[PDB]
Amino acid sequence: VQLVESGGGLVKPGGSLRLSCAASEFTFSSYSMNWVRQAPGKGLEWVSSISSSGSQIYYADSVKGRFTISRDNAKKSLYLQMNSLRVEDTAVYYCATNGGAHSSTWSFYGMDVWGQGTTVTVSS
Amino acid sequence: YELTQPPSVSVSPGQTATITCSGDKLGDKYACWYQQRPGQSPVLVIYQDSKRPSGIPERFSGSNSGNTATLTIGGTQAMDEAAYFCQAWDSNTGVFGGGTKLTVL
Amino acid sequence: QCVNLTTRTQLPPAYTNSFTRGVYYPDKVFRSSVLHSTQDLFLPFFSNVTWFHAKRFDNPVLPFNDGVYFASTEKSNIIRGWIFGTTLDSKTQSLLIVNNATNVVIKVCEFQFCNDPFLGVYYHKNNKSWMESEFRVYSSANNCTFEYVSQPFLKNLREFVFKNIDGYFKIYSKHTPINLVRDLPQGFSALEPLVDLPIGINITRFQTLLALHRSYLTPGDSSSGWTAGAAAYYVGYLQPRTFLLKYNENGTITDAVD
Repeated sequence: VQLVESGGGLVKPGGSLRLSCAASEFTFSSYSMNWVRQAPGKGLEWVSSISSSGSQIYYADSVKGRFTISRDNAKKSLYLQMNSLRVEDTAVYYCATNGGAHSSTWSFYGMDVWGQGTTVTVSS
Repeated sequence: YELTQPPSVSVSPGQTATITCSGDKLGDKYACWYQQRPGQSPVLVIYQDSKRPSGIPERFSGSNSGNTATLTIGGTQAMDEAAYFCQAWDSNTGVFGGGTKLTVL
Repeated sequence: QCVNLTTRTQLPPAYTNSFTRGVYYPDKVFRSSVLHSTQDLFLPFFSNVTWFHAKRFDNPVLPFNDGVYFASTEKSNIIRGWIFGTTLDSKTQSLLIVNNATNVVIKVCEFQFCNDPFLGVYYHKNNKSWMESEFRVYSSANNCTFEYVSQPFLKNLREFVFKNIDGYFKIYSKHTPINLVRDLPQGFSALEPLVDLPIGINITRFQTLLALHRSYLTPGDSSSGWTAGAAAYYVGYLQPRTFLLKYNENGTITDAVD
C-alpha cells in the first residue's frame, strides 16, 4: 500500500484541523493505523493509534482529550481531528500502517509503511 | 515510559556501527527500529528485536536483552547516514527513542 | 482486519476414507449392554471425506448440506473454529465458534466475514506459551443476540459433528491421540455431545478458521508471510441413515453397523 497525507496547513493556536491519509489500495482495512509526528527540529514522536476495525483507540498523554482519531475503510482513509491546538503541537504528521489488527498485536509488528508526512504549523 | 539513546554515533565507512537503546526493563518488550534519511519518511529496518522487513539488507542486525536493545550496522556505508529510532509499546502506547544520528565518514 | 491470502492456488481436491467414524450418541439416556437401532443423521461408513491441508491455507466456503463431520489431525492447535452461516455476510445472521487458549466463544451475529477468515498467532517473548491470537475473521459484528463462553472445545486427532435441527445447533466431539501417519484411524470411537445451543438460524455453508503465523513482513503487502503450521482437516457430510448401535456394559458405544 501507499499512503498520502492531506489536510495539514497553517493555523493559529486553538484552531482545528482534520488530517486525512488516503491509502493507495483497499488492503488498508487490514492495518492498524498510527499517527506519528516529527517536530521540526526534534526527534520522532508517537501521537495516536487506532485498531484495524477502529474499535481500539489509544492516544499519547500529550494529546489525550484534544485529538480524536477515526478511520473509514470504505473510503480507505484515516482521519485525525485536532481540537484545541497548542503551539507545541507543530510538527509533520505521518500516518503509518502497523500490520497487527488489534492493540494486543501492535507490539509484534512495526510501522512498516509510512505516508509522506504533511506539515502542521500552529502559530500566529 | 522513557527510552534513552546517545545523541549521535560516528563510524568510518565499512566498519561496524552500534546504536543503543536503554529502557526500563525493555528486554521484556519488542523493540522495533526505524531509519529516517534527512527529510524523508522513516523506514522500518528491524522489528521484534531481530527480524528485518523484506528489502532491508542482512547487514542490519539488532538484539534486545535486559534493559538495553542495540542495533548494529555491519559494513556501514554511505547510504546508512540517517537517524535511527528505537521503539516499543508500553500499555498499548508506543514510545520512540531520542534518535541517534549516524555519520558515515 | 480482513486480509485475503489465497491468490491462485487451485490444486484439485483430494479425498480420504472415513473408515468407520463420526458416530455419536443420538440420545441422552444411558443404555446398558444392548444393540440399539437409531435413525438419525450419521456419516455413512467408508465414505469419501475431503482431505484439506492447512499449509495451502485451504479456507474454502463449504456446503453445510444436512450436518458435517469435521476431523483434524492437528499436531499443534491451528484449527481454531468455524463460521457457520447462510450467506456469511451482512443482512444474514451467522454463527461463529472459536476458542482462544483457555475458553471457546460462541456468537451468533450479523457478521461481515472476511473473504479469507483466520487468526494470527504470536508468542510473546515474555512467556513463550502465551499464544496471543488476533482476529482476522470479520470486519463488523453488530446487531445480535447470542453469546456463549465455556472451556475450549479442543498428533491429537479431534473429531466434531455439527448438525442444525429444529432450531438447536448440536456439537459432538472426541479428542483422541493419533500416531497414524496421514489419514483417519480405523478404530471405532463414539463422539459425545459438547453443547446444545438454542441458535435457531439458517445454516447452508460453513468455513473453517486457521491459526497462521506471520513469518516475515514485507512493508506493504499484508499477505506476505502467513505460514500455516502443518495440519489437515477432514470434512464429511451427514446423511439420514439407520445404524444398529451397540452399547458396552458401561454404556459406551463400542461398535456399530450401517
